[PDB]
Amino acid sequence: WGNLTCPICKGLFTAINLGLKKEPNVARVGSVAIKLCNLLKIAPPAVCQSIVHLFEDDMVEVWRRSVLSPSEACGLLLGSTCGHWDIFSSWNISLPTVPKPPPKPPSPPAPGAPVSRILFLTDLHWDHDYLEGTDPDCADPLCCRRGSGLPPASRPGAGYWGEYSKCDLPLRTLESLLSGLGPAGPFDMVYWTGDIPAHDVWHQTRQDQLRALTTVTALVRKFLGPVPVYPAVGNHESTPVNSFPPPFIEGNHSSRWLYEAMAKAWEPWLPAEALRTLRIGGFYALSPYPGLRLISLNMNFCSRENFWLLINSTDPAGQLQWLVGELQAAEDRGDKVHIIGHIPPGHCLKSWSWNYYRIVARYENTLAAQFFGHTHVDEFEVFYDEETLSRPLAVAFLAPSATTYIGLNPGYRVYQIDGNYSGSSHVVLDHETYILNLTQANIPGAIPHWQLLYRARETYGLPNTLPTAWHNLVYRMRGDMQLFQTFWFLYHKGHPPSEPCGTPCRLATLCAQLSARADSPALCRHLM
Ligand SMILES: *[C@@H]1O[C@H](CO)[C@@H](O[C@@H]2O[C@H](CO)[C@@H](O)[C@H](O)[C@H]2NC(C)=O)[C@H](O)[C@H]1NC(C)=O
Ligand SMILES: *[C@@H]1O[C@H](CO)[C@@H](O[C@@H]2O[C@H](CO)[C@@H](O)[C@H](O)[C@H]2NC(C)=O)[C@H](O)[C@H]1NC(C)=O
Ligand SMILES: *[C@@H]1O[C@H](CO)[C@@H](O)[C@H](O)[C@H]1NC(C)=O
Ligand SMILES: *[C@@H]1O[C@H](CO)[C@@H](O)[C@H](O)[C@H]1NC(C)=O
Ligand SMILES: [Zn+2]
Ligand SMILES: [Zn+2]
Repeated sequence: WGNLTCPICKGLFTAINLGLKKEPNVARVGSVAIKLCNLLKIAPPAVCQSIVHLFEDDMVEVWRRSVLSPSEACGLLLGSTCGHWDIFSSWNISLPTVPKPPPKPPSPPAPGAPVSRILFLTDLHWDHDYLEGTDPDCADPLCCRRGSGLPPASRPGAGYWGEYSKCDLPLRTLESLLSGLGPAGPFDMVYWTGDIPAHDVWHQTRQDQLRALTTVTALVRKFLGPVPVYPAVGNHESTPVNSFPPPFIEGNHSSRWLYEAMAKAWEPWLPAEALRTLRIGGFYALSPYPGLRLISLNMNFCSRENFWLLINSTDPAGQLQWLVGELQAAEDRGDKVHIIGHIPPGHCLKSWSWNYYRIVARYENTLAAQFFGHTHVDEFEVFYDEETLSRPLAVAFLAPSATTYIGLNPGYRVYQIDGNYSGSSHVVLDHETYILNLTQANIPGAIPHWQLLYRARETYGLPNTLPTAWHNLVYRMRGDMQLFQTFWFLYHKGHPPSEPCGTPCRLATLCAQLSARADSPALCRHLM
C-alpha cells in the first residue's frame, strides 16, 4: 500500500532527529566531513579539521531543526499532503495605513548653514596574530600571521603595517588610523558598522571575539574621547562566523554572550532604551540631534550566510516591523532618519531585501541617509520607486574597509551632512575617503601618513550627493571609460588589480550600483 508512505516518512525523520541529538553521531558527521574537505582540497588539512569541529555542533542542530525536521523533509519529498516545506518561503511585513505623503526632494541647504561631520569606520578586522615578515601568499584563507610560515626568498614577507594580499591588520595599524584623524576632524559622531575580528574563521573562540570587541572598542574611546560612537553588528563578531541565532533560540548557543558584552562595552555611547534592543537582537535606535533619528540595524538577520535562518527566515527578531514603527513615528514627528548597518541591503536574502526596498520607498521623505559596509570596497546602491523602478529616491553609501583584505589599501570615510538645526534635511552633502598608501608606509623606517584620497563632489563633478546625482553617475560611467576607470581606481581605495576591467566587468560593476534590491535583474535593464 501507498497510504503508508507519509507515516513511514515521518517515522524516519523523527528518528533522524533523535539520532542527531547524540554527540558521537555529531562527531561521526564531522569525521566524514573533514575527509571530504581534504579530498576537494578546500584548504590545508589543519584548517579543514578546525573549521568542521568549530561548525559541526551548531550546524547539525540547524539542519536537524529545519531541512531534516519531519514536517519539512516529508513536505519536500511527499508534498503538501504529508507535511509543509517552507524553508526560505516568501514573507511580507505590514506598512501602516497612514497615506504615503507626496514625494519631496531635500531642499538645498541655506548659505552658511551648520554642517555635521561624521567619521565612518568599518571592517577593521584586527588580526591579533598578524606577524610582519611572514608569508603573504600562504595556503590558508588568511595569511601574514602566526602560522603562515615563511615566504620563499624570492618574495618579501608581510609589510610592517599591512600587506596587499589575503591578510588583515595588526592592531598598531588600527592605532595609527585613529592617531591620524586630526586633519580630517573634528567629528560630531562616528558611525562604526561592524567587523572587528579578523578572517581567521577556522579557530575562533568566544574569548577571541570578545577580546577583539573589548580591545578595539577601548582603542577608539581612547582616541575619540567625548565623541559619540554608534556601532552596528557585523557578520564576523560572532562565532562561528555569520552565526547569529535569532532571539527565538535561547540557551548557551544563543547570541546572549555577544550582545550582552556589546551592551556593556558600548554603554558610554548608547542610551538605556537602546541598550535594551541591543541585548535582545543587536539593533537599536537613538536621537543624535533633535529632529534626527538614527537606526542601527543587524544585517545578519537578512544574511544569506546566517545558516540559522534555515529554521525560520521570516522577519527575524521582528526587526523590519520594528523599523517600520520607528520610521512612522519619525514621520509623525517630522524627524529625519539615518540607517546604518553592516551587510548592504542589496546583498540580503530575497524576501528581506524586497521588504526593505518597499520600506525605503514608503519613507523616502523621512530617510535622509543610509550607510553600510561589508563589501570593503568604495561603492553605493541606488533605490527607486516600487511603481516604475525608474525614479531614484534613495542611495546607500557602501564605505570601504579599514582592513587590507583583500589586496586593498587601508581606508576610512568622512561625511559632510546637513547639520544640527531646525528644518535641516540631514542628507549627505559630500564625502571624503582617506587611505594609507602601503607601498610607501611599508618603507623601512617610515612613519605612516594617512592621506586624503578623494572628495566625492569634486572628482565626479556632482552638484550634490542626492540620489539623482548617483543615478546620473552610473549612466555617465556606462559611456565614459576614463570616468569609469577613476571609479574603478577609487573602488579599490587606490590599489586596483593588474587585470584590466573591460566591457563585461564594467557592466557588472555598474549593475551592482543600481541593485539595492536582491534578485531584481530588471533594475539593470538599461545597461544590458
Ligand atoms: C557554550 O558553548 C561554547 C561552544 O560554542 C562552549 O565553549 C568552549 O569551551 C571549551 C572549554 O575549554 C573551549 O576549549 C572551547 O574552545 C570553547 N569553544 C568556543 C567556541 O568558545 C562553552 O563552554 C559553553 N558554555 C556553557 C556555559 O555551556
Ligand atoms: C517563524 O516565525 C514567524 C514569527 O516571527 C511566524 O509567523 C507567525 O506565525 C504565527 C502562527 O501562524 C502567527 O500567528 C503570527 O502572526 C506570525 N507572525 C508573522 C510576523 O508572520 C512563522 O509562522 C514562523 N515559522 C515557522 C516555520 O515556525
Ligand atoms: C506578499 O506580497 C506579495 C505581493 O507582492 C504576494 O505575492 C505574497 O503572496 C504575499 N505573501 C503573504 C504571506 O501575504
Ligand atoms: C602610492 O605610492 C607609490 C610610490 O610612490 C606611487 O607609485 C603610487 O602612485 C601611490 N598611490 C597612491 C594612491 O597614493
Ligand atoms: Zn563583512
Ligand atoms: Zn569584512
